Amino acid sequence: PGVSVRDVAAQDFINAYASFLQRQGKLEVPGYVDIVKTSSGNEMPPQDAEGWFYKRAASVARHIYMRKQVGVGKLNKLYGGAKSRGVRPYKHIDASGSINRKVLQALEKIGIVEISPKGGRRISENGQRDLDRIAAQTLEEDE
Amino acid sequence: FTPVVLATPIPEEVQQAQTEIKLFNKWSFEEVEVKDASLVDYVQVRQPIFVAHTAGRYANKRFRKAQCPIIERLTNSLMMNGRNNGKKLKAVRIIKHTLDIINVLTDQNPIQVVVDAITNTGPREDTTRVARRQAVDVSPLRRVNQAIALLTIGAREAAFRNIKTIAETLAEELINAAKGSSTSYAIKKKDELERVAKSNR
Amino acid sequence: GSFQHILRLLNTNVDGNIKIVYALTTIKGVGRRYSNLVCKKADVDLHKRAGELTQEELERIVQIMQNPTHYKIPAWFLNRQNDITDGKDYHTLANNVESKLRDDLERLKKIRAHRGIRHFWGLRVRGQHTKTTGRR
Amino acid sequence: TPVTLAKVIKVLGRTGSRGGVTQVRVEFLEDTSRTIVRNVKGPVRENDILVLMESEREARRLR
Amino acid sequence: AQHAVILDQEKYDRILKEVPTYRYVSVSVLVDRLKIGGSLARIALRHLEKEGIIKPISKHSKQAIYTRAT
Amino acid sequence: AVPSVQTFGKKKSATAVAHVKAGKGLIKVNGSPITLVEPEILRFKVYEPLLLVGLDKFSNIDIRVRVTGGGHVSQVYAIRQAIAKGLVAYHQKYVDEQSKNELKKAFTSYDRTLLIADSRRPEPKKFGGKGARSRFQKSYR
RNA sequence: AUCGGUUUCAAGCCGAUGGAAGUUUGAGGCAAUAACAGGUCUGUGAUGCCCUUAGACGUUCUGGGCCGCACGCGCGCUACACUGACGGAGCCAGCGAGUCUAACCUUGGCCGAGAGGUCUUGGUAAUCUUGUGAAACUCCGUCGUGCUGGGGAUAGAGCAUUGUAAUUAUUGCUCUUCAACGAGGAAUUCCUAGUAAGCGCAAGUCAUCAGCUUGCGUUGAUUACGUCCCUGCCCUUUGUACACA
Repeated sequence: PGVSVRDVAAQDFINAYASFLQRQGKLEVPGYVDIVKTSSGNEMPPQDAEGWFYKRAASVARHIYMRKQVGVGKLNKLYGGAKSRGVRPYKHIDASGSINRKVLQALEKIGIVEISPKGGRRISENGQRDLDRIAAQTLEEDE
Repeated sequence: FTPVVLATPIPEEVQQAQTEIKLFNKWSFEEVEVKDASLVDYVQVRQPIFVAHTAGRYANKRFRKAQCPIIERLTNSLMMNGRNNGKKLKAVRIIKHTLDIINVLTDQNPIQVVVDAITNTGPREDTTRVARRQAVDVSPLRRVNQAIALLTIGAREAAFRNIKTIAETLAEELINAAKGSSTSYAIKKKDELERVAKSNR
Repeated sequence: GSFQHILRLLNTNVDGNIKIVYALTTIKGVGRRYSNLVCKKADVDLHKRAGELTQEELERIVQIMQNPTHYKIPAWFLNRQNDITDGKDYHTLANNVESKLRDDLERLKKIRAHRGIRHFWGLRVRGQHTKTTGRR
Repeated sequence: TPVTLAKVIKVLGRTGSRGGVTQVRVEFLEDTSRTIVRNVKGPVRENDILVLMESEREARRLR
Repeated sequence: AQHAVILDQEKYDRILKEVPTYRYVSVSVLVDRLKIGGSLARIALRHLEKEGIIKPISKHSKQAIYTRAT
Repeated sequence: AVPSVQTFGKKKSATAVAHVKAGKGLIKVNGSPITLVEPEILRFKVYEPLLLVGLDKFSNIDIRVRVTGGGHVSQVYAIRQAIAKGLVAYHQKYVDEQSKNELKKAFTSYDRTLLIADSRRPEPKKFGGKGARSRFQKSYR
C-alpha cells in the first residue's frame, strides 16, 4: 500500500515506464536519433533505434529520482562504458552529452525533472506522482 | 508450511527454505549415497548450502579443501583457461544451468549424478617419471582433484568453437561419466592413464 | 516462396543470407555504421535476411547509398568531404574506393610529396617505427 | 572386476627423485590382519582407503 | 547457404512434429538437428512456448532450457 | 524508549550498517526490499541469515541496511553479516542471552563469515612485479 | 594462550579448542664482515689527471637526427571468440593529486553525433572536483560455429585540442579501407591465498603524448603443504698438480 520507485525491480520498472512514455507522444525526440550511438566510445547505434529514448528518458527519470540532484556530466560518466582503443588497453570514455542533455530538457518540458538549486536537476512533485503510479501498476499487473 | 507475513512481503518459495531444508533452491542433500567407498570423507554432501559460492578459506593448511562442498569445487575448476579467471558469478550461473539441464534429461537429483561422475572419472592408478615410468596408486584427494580437472577441462574443450554452450557440454560429460560411457573426455581419458599404469603395474 | 541467394548489387555479389545490415557492408566502400544508417533512411525491416527485400526497396537502398546527402545523411558520415578536386562531400561506395585510393597516391607521387614517395617505396607512411615491425 | 579397498595404518616419508610418491603401509579392509607396503602419488593422511587392482606385489623405494 | 540454416514456412511443419518427444530442448539441440541456425532457433523456442508444447524450467538469456509438454 | 541497536558487518572494504529496531518485518537495503539485490544468485547469500533461524524470529523487528564501499559481492557478504550480527545483538540486549546463545550456535553451525569478518586483506604491490608476488619476466639471453 | 599428544618428557614440534588474529599473525623498512679492478666522471660549483679555450669541445640561434629499415633478439599490448561480440539497461571501489600574480582539479547550465567548445562555479582542499556513481561484472535482447558481426592492422578523406611550430602523420574524434592471427616448434618465465589470474583506477615524467613504471582496489581459482632429479645455496668431512682459484 506504500509502493514507491524503490519497492519495484530496476529493469521490470524501466520497461513499463518505457511503454507509458511511448504511449504518450509527450516526450520529444531530438531529430538526430537513428544517427547516434550514445557515446564517443562505442561500435554501433542502439540496436532498437525505435526511440530507445523512452528507455534513456525512463532511466534518467529513475536515476534523478533515487539521487539528490544529477548533472549531465554525472549521466555521461555513468552511461559511458569501456572503449576498445584497438590494440591498446581499454579505457573509460564517458557517454555522449547531447543525448543526456536533450532527454533532461524533454523531461523538463513534460514535468518529470525540475532544474534544481546547487546546480543539476531534482524530480518535480508531478514527477514523483507519475513514477509512483507506474511503480504501483508494474507490481499489481503481475499480482 | 507456515506461510508467515512481514512488512517486506517475501515470496512463498523463499519462505519454504526456512529450516525446511537447504537446497540450491530445488536440489536436495538428503542423499542418494556416494555408494563408492574410499571417496566418502573426501566428497562433502553432508553440509547443505544455497549457492555454489562461499568466501572460503579452503586453501589454508593442507586437507581443508576436502571439507569444501564438491559443487563449489566444480564451480571453482570451471574458471580456468584464463579469460574466465575469477568470475565465479558466471561459473555458478553455468553450474545452476547444467544441474537443471542434467535434471530435465536423466533427472536422478542432479547432485548424486555429479558425485557419481567424480567417483567414475577418478584415475585410481597412475605412473611417475623415475626416461622410465613406475606405476603407483593414487591418494583419494588427488582422485577427486583429477576427476574434477578431467570433467571441467573436457567440458570447455568440447564447448570451444561450437554452438553447444559450456552448460550443455559439462552436463553431457557429467551424465556419460556417471553412467560409464567412455564418450565425454572422461572414462576414456582415465583409462588412458590406467593403461600406461598396467604396462608397469 | 521467392527467397533469392546471390543478390548482385552495384558490381558486387552480396549473398541474400543471414542479415541485410551486414550483407550491404560486403560492398567495398560501405561499413556496418553506414549500411545501418542507409537501411534506416530506406525504411527497410532489419530482422529480414537480406534476400526477402523486393527489388523496388533494393533500388532505394542503392539510391540512398549512391546519393546520401539528399536523404538526411549529415555529411560527417562520408569518405571524401571537402574533396581536393571541387570541394563537394560524397561517398565512394563502388569500385571507386580503390579508384580514388589510387588517384590520391598518384596525385601525391605526381607532386613528389614525402607521403607519396613512401607510398611508392611501399614503406609505412604514418611515421611509424618500421625497424622492428612490418617484416613480411 | 575385483578391485581391493585397503585403509592406510601409517605413512613412511616420501620416495622418488622429488617427494612426488609417499611410501605408506595399508591394512586390507577385506580379510584384515594382512598388512602390505604400497606407493601413492597425491597427498595421504591416515585412515584413507586406496583401491588396489593387484593385492599381490609389494612396494620398494624409487631411487 | 550455411549447412541448412535457411528461412522457411514448411520447416515450421518439420519443427512442430520433430521438437516434441525431446527430453531436452534448447538453441544447441535445435541447431544440432541440422535445422534453423541460432536466430531462427530462438524465435522457434519462443513460439513453441506460446503454443504450449514446451514447458520452460529456466529462461535465462544466452542459455534457455525447455522440456516436452506433460 | 524503543528497542533499537545500530550494528555493522563488513567483507573486504564493504561497510554495511544495519539498524534493527522493534517493528513488524521491514527488512530493507538502500531504501529497497532485500528481494532486489544487484546479483540475483547472491539473493540467497543476503537471505540465508533469515532462512537459518526462521522468519518467525523477524515477525517483530525492522532492519535498514546502508551499504558503502567494495564491489557487488563484497556488499552482499557485508549485508548478510550486518543482518546476522544486528539480529544477535538485538536478541542479546532485548530478549536474553539464552535465545542469543540459541541463534549464535544456529548461525555458526552452518559455516560463517556471517558473525566476524574474514581477516584476509590485500597484500601491497612491491617493485619488479604486477602484484604482491607475480614478478616480471626474466631475460637471461 | 588452554588441553591432548609427542623428543633422554630439554629446546621444540604436531593436533584440537577458544579467539579479530595461532606461518616471525600478513607485508615491507632497516640490514654484518669481506669483496667486485660490477654501474655511474651523462645527477651533482663530487673530483685527480689529460684535451680544448673563440674559426670553441663553452652556451645561444635556424633547421635536421635520436623514430632512419634486407634482418635478429628482450619486456609488453591486442587477439584468435558463444565462458563470446554487440546494443540497451543494471550499476559498486580503493590509494591519489589539485591554482595568486598564477591558469591547476574544474562542478553546473547551454552549443555539438563527435572529439571538443562557450558563460559561470566550488576548492590552497576529510569542506569542491568526488560517492572520482572505474572496468571487468549483472540482467534482457540482437549475432549463430563463417577469418564471421571474432580481430582490428594497414591505408583515404574530413573535424577538433595542445603547442612559436603537428610535415616524417603528437593526441583525440567521424566515416570508409579491411591484413595476419583458427591457441603457437625447439625452448624459456613467474607463481602457494585475498596470493596466481582477469578487470580497471590514481600517481611519476606531462603543454600535448602510456601499449611503461610506482601504487590501489574490483572479481577471485586450480594445485603443493613436499624433495634434492635439474639449477643453485649454507655447514661439516674428504681429494687436489687450482689460487686473475
